This record gives sequence, C-alpha cells and structure tokens, in this order.
Amino acid sequence: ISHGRVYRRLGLGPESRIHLLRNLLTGLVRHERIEATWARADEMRGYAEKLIDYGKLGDTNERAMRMADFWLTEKDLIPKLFKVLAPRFQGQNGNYTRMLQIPNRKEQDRAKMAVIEYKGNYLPPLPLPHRDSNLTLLNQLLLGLQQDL
Amino acid sequence: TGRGTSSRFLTSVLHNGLGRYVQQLQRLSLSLSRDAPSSRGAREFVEREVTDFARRNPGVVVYVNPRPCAMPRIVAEYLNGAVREENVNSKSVEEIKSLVQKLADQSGLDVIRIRKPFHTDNPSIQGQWHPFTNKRTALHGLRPRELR
Amino acid sequence: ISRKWEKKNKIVYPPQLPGEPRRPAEIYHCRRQIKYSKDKMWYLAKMIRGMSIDQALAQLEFNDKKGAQIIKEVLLEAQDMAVRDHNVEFRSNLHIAESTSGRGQCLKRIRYHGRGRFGIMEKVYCHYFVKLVEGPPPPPEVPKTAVDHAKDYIQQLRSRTIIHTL
Amino acid sequence: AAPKNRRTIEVNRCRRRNPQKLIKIKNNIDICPECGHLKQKHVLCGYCYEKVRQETTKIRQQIGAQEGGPFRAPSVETMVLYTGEKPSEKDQGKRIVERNIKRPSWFT
Amino acid sequence: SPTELTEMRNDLFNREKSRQLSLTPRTEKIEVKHVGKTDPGTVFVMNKNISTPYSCAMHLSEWYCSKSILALVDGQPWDMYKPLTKSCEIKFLTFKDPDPKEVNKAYWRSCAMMLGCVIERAFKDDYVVSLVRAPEVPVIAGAFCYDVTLDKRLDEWMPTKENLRSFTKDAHALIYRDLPFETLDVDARVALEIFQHNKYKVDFIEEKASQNPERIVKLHRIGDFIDVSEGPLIPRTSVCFQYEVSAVHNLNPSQPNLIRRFQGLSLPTHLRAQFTIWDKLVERSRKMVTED
Amino acid sequence: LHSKSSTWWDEHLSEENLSFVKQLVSDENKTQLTSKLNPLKDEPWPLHPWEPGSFRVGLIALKLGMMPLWTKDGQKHAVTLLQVQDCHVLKYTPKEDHNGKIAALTVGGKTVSRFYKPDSRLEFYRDLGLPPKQIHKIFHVTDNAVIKPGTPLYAAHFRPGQYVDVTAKTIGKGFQMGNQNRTVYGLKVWRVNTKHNIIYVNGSVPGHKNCLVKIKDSTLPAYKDSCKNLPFPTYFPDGDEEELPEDLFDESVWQPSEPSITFA
Amino acid sequence: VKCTKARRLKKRNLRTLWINRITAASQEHGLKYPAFIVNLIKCQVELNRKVLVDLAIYEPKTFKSLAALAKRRQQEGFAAALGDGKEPEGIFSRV
RNA sequence: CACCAACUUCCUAAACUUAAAUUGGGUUAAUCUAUAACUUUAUAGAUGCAACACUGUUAGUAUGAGUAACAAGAAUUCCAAU
Ligand SMILES: [Zn+2]
Repeated sequence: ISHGRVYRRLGLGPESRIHLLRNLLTGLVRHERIEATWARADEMRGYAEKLIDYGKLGDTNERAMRMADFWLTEKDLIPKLFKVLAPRFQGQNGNYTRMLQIPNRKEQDRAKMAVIEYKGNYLPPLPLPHRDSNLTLLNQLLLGLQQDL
Repeated sequence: TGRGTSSRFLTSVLHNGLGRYVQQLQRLSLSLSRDAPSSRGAREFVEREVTDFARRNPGVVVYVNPRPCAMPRIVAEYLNGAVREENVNSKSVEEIKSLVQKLADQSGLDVIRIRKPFHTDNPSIQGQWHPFTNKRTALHGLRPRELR
Repeated sequence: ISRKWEKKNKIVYPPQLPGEPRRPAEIYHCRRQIKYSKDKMWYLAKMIRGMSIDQALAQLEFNDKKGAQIIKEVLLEAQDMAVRDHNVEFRSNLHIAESTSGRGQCLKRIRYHGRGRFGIMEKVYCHYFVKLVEGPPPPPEVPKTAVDHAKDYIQQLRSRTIIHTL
Repeated sequence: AAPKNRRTIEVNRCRRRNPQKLIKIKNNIDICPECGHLKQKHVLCGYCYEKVRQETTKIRQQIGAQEGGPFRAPSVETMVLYTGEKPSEKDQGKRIVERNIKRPSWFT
Repeated sequence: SPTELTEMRNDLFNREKSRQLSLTPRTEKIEVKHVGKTDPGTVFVMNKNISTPYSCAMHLSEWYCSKSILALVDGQPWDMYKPLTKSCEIKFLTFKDPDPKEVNKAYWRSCAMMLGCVIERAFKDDYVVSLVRAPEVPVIAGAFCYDVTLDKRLDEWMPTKENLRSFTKDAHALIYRDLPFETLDVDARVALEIFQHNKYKVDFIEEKASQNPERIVKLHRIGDFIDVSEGPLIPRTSVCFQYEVSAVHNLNPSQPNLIRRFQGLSLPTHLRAQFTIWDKLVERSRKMVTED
Repeated sequence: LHSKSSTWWDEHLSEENLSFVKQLVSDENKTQLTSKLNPLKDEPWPLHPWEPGSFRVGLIALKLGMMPLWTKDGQKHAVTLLQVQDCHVLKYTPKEDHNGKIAALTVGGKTVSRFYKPDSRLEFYRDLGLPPKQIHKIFHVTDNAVIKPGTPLYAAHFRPGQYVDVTAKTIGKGFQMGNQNRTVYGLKVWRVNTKHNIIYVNGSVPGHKNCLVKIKDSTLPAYKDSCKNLPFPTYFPDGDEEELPEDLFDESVWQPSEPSITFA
Repeated sequence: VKCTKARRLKKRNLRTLWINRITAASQEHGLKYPAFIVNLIKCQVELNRKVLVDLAIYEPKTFKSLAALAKRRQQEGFAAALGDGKEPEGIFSRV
C-alpha cells in the first residue's frame, strides 16, 4: 500500500530520517560525491537541489543561515555553501545534483547502489553514457530524410 | 504377470514342415565325472542308452567329455541359434532319457505366451467385409437426397 | 566416497581410424566438497543446462546467489584444462552439455535453545557435476505444428492392428 | 498440526521444477566499451570505475594531508592539478591540489 | 535454360576454389598480431590461406564473432571469412564503429547483390532477364539501387504492390536460409567466360580489371548466384533483419532494352527499427535515386 | 552472443535525431487528425431519418474533475467535468456478424504515443489513418444510426438537459478490491463547452481523475426516446448549418455574470 | 492371484464378444441372433460361435448363403407353426 | 414363444470330490565337523541355522522443508583512521 506516497520511510523515525538525511547532506557537501543506496539517494536529491537555492538567496538571509546551520553539522561548510557552491551554480537554474546507478554491492545483501554528486565539481568526471553518433547507418538514413524535408 | 511378461504370435522358423521336417537340435555336449554321486544316473545312461539315441538320431552332434566336474551338465544348441543348458546333478537314467527326448522334439523358438494359436497368410478368400458391402445401389449412382 | 567423475576425464579413446570423423571433445569437471545445499544449487544447474559457455558465464556474472559464483569458478577451471590438456583450439566453442549437483558428507551438531529445548544442527555439503562438450549448444527443439500432429494421428490410425480377431 | 503422510519425491520434484520456481535467464547483459567487460544496460562499468574510485581516494588523500585538520573545509573553490600542469590566472583564489601523477587521459 | 548457366557457373567457381587450395601446399604458420583497440597485442599463429578472421574471433570469445562484421588487416578492410595470407596486424570492425561508412558500404554492396539474385530467380525460366550493374549510391540516398534490363516481351509489365511483397518474401527466405557469402578473386579471362552471356557484366568485369594492374576481379557467390562486387560484402545473409522492395523505376532512354532500377531498404539485426520509423523510411525509399 | 536483446525506441536514436523524431511525431499526428476533420466530405454513408427505438453511439471522455454549480433557484449542485479527446469511429461491426439484435460501433479517444505500443495496434491504426487511441470500447448502435469509420465525434453530440449514463473502472484498493467496471445511471447534463469539448454531468462518476470514461444515452425507461430532438446520427461540425455557442447552458442553470438571484 | 482369477473370466468374455459380433452381422441381414442359432440347429449344423464370427468376417458370401439357409429354415419353421403339424416336413426341414 | 447366464454338468487332456485351534506323515534354505568332491557338489554327524510387523535395539537416509528460525548507526581521506 504505497499509492500516492510522496515520502520514504527511512531510519527509525521521521526525526531519524531528517538526521540521516542531514548526515548525508553534510557528507555530500564536504566531498561533493557520495555513494549510497538508490532509495535513499533519490529521497535526498530533492533536498540538495533546494539547498543550493538557499545559498543563492544570499548570505545575509536569516532563514538561509538558520537552514544552513541546521542541515550542516560541520560549521566550516557554512562559508563554503555561500562562497563555493552558491557562486558555482549562479548560472544554473537547477539540476545541480547528478544521480546515477552504480552496480549493486556484493555484500551478501545486494543493495541497490547509486552515486549522487554536485555538478560543476572539480572531481574527476563520472563515466557517463554517450549517445550514439549521427554517423551510424540509421542516423545517416534519418539525415537523408532531414535533408529531403 | 502377463502385463509384466512378453508375448508373441504363432510362427515357424522357416516353414520347416512344408517340404520336409528338419530337427532344430544340432549339437549336444555332455560333461561327466568318473567318481561323483550326482553323475551316477548319467554314468549308467552312457553305458546303456547313449548309443541307442545316437543311432535313432544320427544328425545331432554329441560330445561326451568325462572330466573332474562338480556338477554334470548338458548343453544343447539349435540351428536357429538357441542354446540351452541343463544340469544333470543327481538325476536318474530315466529322467535323463526323457529330458533328451524332450530337447530333441523342442525347437529353438522362444517359449512365451502366444497371443493367437493360429497363423494364416490368406485369412480371406471371399473378401473382407467393408461398409459398402450389402448396400443397395441406385440408378445413375444418385447420392441420397440428390434431386438431380 | 566415489570419485568416478574424475575417472571419466582419464578415459583414453582408441586411435581414430582414417575413416572416422574428428571426435568431439568431452570434459567432465566437479567440485566434491562445497559448503552449499545441493537442492539450492540444482536450481542453478537446471537453468544452465544446454547453454553456451559464454552465455552461462555472462549470466553467472550478474547472479545474486553464492552458488552461481562457485559454478562460474568451476566452469573456468574446466575450460582452462580443456585448452591446456584436451587440445581445445577456440575457447568460445564450448557449451554446457550436463550440469547437476550431488550430496556431500555433512557434519552433525546439536542446536541449543534458550528455553531448554534442543535441535539437530547439520553442516550441509554437496558435490557438483558438469560435462562440457566442445562446440556450440545444440539448436533448440521446434514444437510440432498442427499439420505434423494431424499426419501422425492419421499414421497412428493406420498403424492400428485389429485386436482379438481371427 | 503435522503432515498426515510423507510427501513423495515425485510430487516434491514437480513443485521445485515448476517454471515459476526455476531460475530465469537475463537478456539485459551489455558490454563496457571502455573496459571491454560485461555490464547491464541500466548498470555502469566497474573495471573503469575501479580506477575512478581509487583515484578519488588518492586525490582525497592528498586533500586530507593538505588540510591537516578537521573542520578545515575552505570557503573558496578547489581545483586539482597534476604534474606537468601549471596554475593559470583563472586558478587564482582557489584551493589547488597537486598530484604527483600526470594528468589521466580519462580525466580532463 | 537459366539453370544450365548456374550449373556451369557453379562448377567453374568450385574448380577455381580447388586450384587455389592446391596452389598452397601444407599449412604455413603466420604470426598475426591483434592491433584492435580491445585486447591489443595478442598474437595468433594461424594457417596461411586457410585461417579466416572468424577463426580468431572464435579463439577469443563468442562476442567477437557476433559483433565482428569486418577485419582490418594491416589497415586494409578484409572479409571476416577471407582466409589470411601472411603475418599482419588485424583489427575487428563492428556495426557500432565511430565511422561505419566503410562498414555501411559493404552492407550496401551485399544488399544490392542479394537484390540481384532475387530478380533473376523471381521470374519464370521462360522470361529472359539480364542484370546490367549495381549502381553505388550513398546511404543518405535512402535506398540501395540495382539496375536490370528486361526483354522486349516485358516492356509493358510493371510490378504491382503484391508483386513487390512477393519479392520481399523471396528475399526474406534468403535471409532465413542464411547463406554465407563466398568470396573469390578471379582473373578477368576466367570471369569473362563465366559471364560471357551477359554483355553488361562483361564490361563491368573489364572496368575492375582495368583499375588494378593485374586482371584479378572480386567475385562473390551466394549459393548458386554469383556476381561481381565493388568491395567487401557481408559474411552472411542472416545479418539483415528488415527487408523491403520499396519501388522500381524504369529508365526513360531504354529503347534497346528496358532498364529498371529497383529501390530497396534493409536493416541489420544489430540495428532494428521501430514500425513507424520503418514505414517512413520505406516511404522515403520509394523515390527515384539518381547518382551524383 | 547470437541471442535476443532488449531494445527501446530511444536505444538507437541520437540526440539530434531524437529531437527530430519528437517533432515528426507531432507533425504526423496533426496531419492525420486534420485529414479526418471532414467526415461529410469523405463519402459519408447514407443518412437515415430518426424513428422510435433508435440508439445513437456514445463517446469516451476523460475525467477532468469536479466544481460547484449554481442554478437560477439558488440551489448549489456539484458537477463533474468530462473532456472528449480525439474521439473517432474506428471499426463498424455488421449486425449479423456481431449480434442479431443490434449492430455495434467501436470508438476510441485520447490519442497515445506510438513508441511503446505493439506493431499490430499500429498497423490497424495506420490503415484507419489515425494515431493510436488509449482505449477501445464498443457501442450498440442501430443500423440507421451507423456512421462510417474515421468520423470525428465531438462533445456537442450531447446537449444540456439530457440525462446520460457513464461507466468507468472503479478505483483499485489493493489486497484487503476495486478495478472493476461500474455504471452510474440518471446523471443530468447541465452545460457543454464546445471550444474545449467539455460536458458537465450531474453527480459523481466512478474512477480516479484523468481516467477515461464511457458516455452513452440514458437507458432508463423514462428517457426511452430522447434522441428525436437531438442530432440523430451525431453532431457534424462539418455541416456547420448554424454555428453553436461556445458554452451551452441549461435553462435552469444560472449563468455567470447574471444578476444576483433574489428569492422574491 | 489377479492373473489366476482372470483366467476364468477371460474365456467367458471372449464368448460374449463372439456372440455380439454375430448379432451385429445377423441384424444386418435382418435375422435376429436367436433365430439364426435355432435354425442352424434345426439344420443339423454344429458350427461353434467363434467359427461363426470367422465365416462372416472372411467369407461374407458364404455367410449370406448361411443366412439364407437359416432364413429358409425359419420360413419353413413359420410354415410348420402355421401348418400346426398336419403338413409334412419341409424339403429343407427333413432330418 | 426364445436367448443369455455358475468348473453345476458335458466335451479334449487330466482329475477322482466342499472351512481352522489341534493331531499324523513327507521335504527343505543356510553354517560347521567327519569322509569325499574341486568354478562349488555327495553321504553322515552337529547347530548362536531362515522375520513385511514386539509405540523392538543400533546405524544410515528421507518426509515435514529449503519451511520455523535467526543478523551489523551514518559519511569519508579508512577496522586498533577521522
Ligand atoms: Zn570500462
């Protein structure tokens, strides 16, 4: 019975979910790339995107400062969000976080693994999929159709 | 047991009796011991009745090999390839004589249940019944309900 | 204990005569002592029967069961000896002819309970048998069409012999 | 309640050999062009990811030594530089991580 | 009768094969090093003039055999089934290569050759059909074209929609039959004799012999059918998954004989197409294709 | 491996071609719909007069939602919104070949994507010249009221003041249920929007929002013959004998912008 | 034991099969089974039921002639009953 | 105006007349010894000499059943790290 549900049940309670999400968000900000279970990663992706908006809002915002302090346990990160993450994403209007599927852990539980990272980071690029080139026979056939049209 | 046992139909080796009767038994082998209570009846049989059987049936090869043997044995081979062995351990002269006579009369044909005691290559002479038999015809071969 | 599967690998055929086709290679491999249930392992064996060497290996790589990893290891060892000792030219030219698992000697222990009860503890072991035939897996069977079924039914009717009649 | 009679192997065999209970084959297997190893269509390569993950630890290890303490996350952007690469003017005012290895071909 | 031509044509193909086989005595080991991007540096000792690239794919894995359509021997395109000749560097070409233009042409040529086979056997033995040539058109054109000349008796006969469907059925049967593409390089003199009856084929053979210093010409045989090829062809007919005879266009200046250019489209099993996409491609493939 | 592989429409489509494919699908759908806009100009089947006992075809609509409605008497009545989308006749079944009692007509609406549909469904729709529809339903229609396949159907077929019957699948409640077809009878029609083809139906309709429903004339004994004063085969915008108002209202319905109702 | 029991019933079953086939054959010629047997007995014919089936299967022409004899005796039998015994025995009824 | 149906009865070959404690008589599996035999036999003399059944005793292996059942706070630069 999970019809119309918009929230995952994680941790030992709603407070634990926030704390677990809080810990995940703090770790992601520090490292900018974290590997976690797909279900948890999907839940926290929305939170990370909204956090960047709070950084964009401005340092002087009292709500952002309170929000940043609560979500980020490590206080050294608070300057980073306003001075590193927020400046980086000023051009971007969204999609700050990139989440991709990772092979399942071979730890006898076979948990679904995914990696969530902040776009524009200095970390090495992830092995992203590359779409087929237009030089392919099917694409070339479509190219001929395009020229005729 | 019949469900668990094989069966055959009536048959002849090569239509043996059509032209002339041929004896299926072709070779007899006998093993005997000089000193053995089991062979006592066989011992006397060789003395008295072996010669008579050979004269009566000179077409069967008989091998008699007295040798140190625990149990005397008789082996009979038939033309069709059937080979049968009979133990002569402690059997009397009369029993031996009857057994050999039975072996000569018997054929190599397998001894199992016969489904039919009758074999014929031309069961029908006037023709086998078929549905059209005894059905009256109509003028012009008109099929039923044909207005024509 | 019996180890006849290994002896099957020690069979030496007579020299092939000039008028004889090249004999296909047959390789028997087994692991006698595995800490795994034969019944659970059989499920893996049944599916892989008749598949190619590459296809079976590919499926095993993405399998979640522990037994599947063991099967792939067993398959790799069999393949290595096949080329090394059975003069196999092409590694890819192999298929799974047979795959089955057998029971192995176990260990017996008593299972304690917190409320004074006890149980029978067993450490299960099993054997795994596979025979590999050089060449691609045989083509799959084609189900009979309606026309084929009807022809056989007519043929069966003709083959009928009259029962208990002169 | 206990079983009224022993279950026959034939009955048991049919239950376990029913198609529903048998292991199904998978058709989503794919090849990794980068490493040439197998992968699923919805799953990423692992042989190359092994390089990426280990390289991240090596980069992170260099970062950890440079910081030298906890709660030392900089308030300024960070960049990674490999041997043979010299900082540019745009790199000014950014944390610089120096890697003894040369720039990896995959890393740009 | 056309069957008579195939019988003698097949024999000369068989005799040529035997002569080439006899030409090479014993098995000579040639060191071929793998220059392909994947698994580079592997060296196989293979039999000269016998071993084919497909054998090497078998050595490595089944994936190589399925995904390898062509081979680059010392930087030269070689057929997957063409026996190797000497120690060289070998690389495998697949349908998904970054630049499949070379691969596309081989598929383009093979499809044209297959279409030619259908035309000759599509008609009854009573009718006389002579193939002129296979025009080379870019993949961008949207259809592969084969030119054929009919007899005067067929001047007024045009295929209907059902007739076009029948041709695809014959082509589909060939794909289902999965006949490997035989490859022979033969001198012009022998090739001219094999195709002496078809004057149009005679000139095409001469052109190929003229280009190269020798008279050797590339001959490909699909079962009984034989034809010349501009370049490497597909190893087998089973590669194609979708096949269609889009349309036939009759050349206007066709007084001595009625020259028809047939339009068709084909897709390999590796590259399947959606039903809607295929329908549009077939519609776009029914237009006359000129050579530019 | 020479084995079957899983494929999707986007597997082999490049980004540049993928954008072109999306535009092409929209163009193809638009062209097909425009070609079928004029049924009367497409060799329409003979038109027959109405007689007692005739049954008209029904429509398929999407459940937009509900809103409150006020009448000139001051009473407030909640009403449900139904949208008819791309309603077209697909297949006509002869009376003998379907049921001796009456003939049947197949109508489909709510065009759907062609990417994830079987080839057989696409092949049938290609012959009909229309894009595939989400749901196929069968309507019992008398011979006199039969309409040629490919005829566009509009919400104007029904008129304000007419009672109608709606049947739809009930919402599934999971293991405990639901997901079964049910019908509600005796629902009056208050207003119809021609521009958006929206019909306002009294009462509630089974099923979730955005769910397709089947609309057909009321079968109650009282409303035995209501089609005599309505478009007998259907409403044809192609004829355009008199352009209908964008919004159709029932007499009792209090239209917006009217003076405040005083119970004098 | 089942095989031993089957020995007795097997013979009875075979006799039933022979009678059934005769009845089907006799009815085709229009003669009931009891009439055919009685007429044959009156004709001093001692064929067994098994042979009677055999003649019909492989000698239909002979069986028809046999049917005529039974029918002819039946006709004479009917005549004798109608005659009440005053009339002399029929030509085919002479014993 | 009958047929069918029981080994009742007849017929070919044979047979010579209907339950179970108990009672009379004739054989026999296996092992050892005496004396022989010599691919496993004979005549005597002996005996821990024959098990589809005691909720029997011991061992093995099933069935229930792959069922009941059981298990580690997070991230990372790493398990005597933060
Ligand atoms: Zn890789």
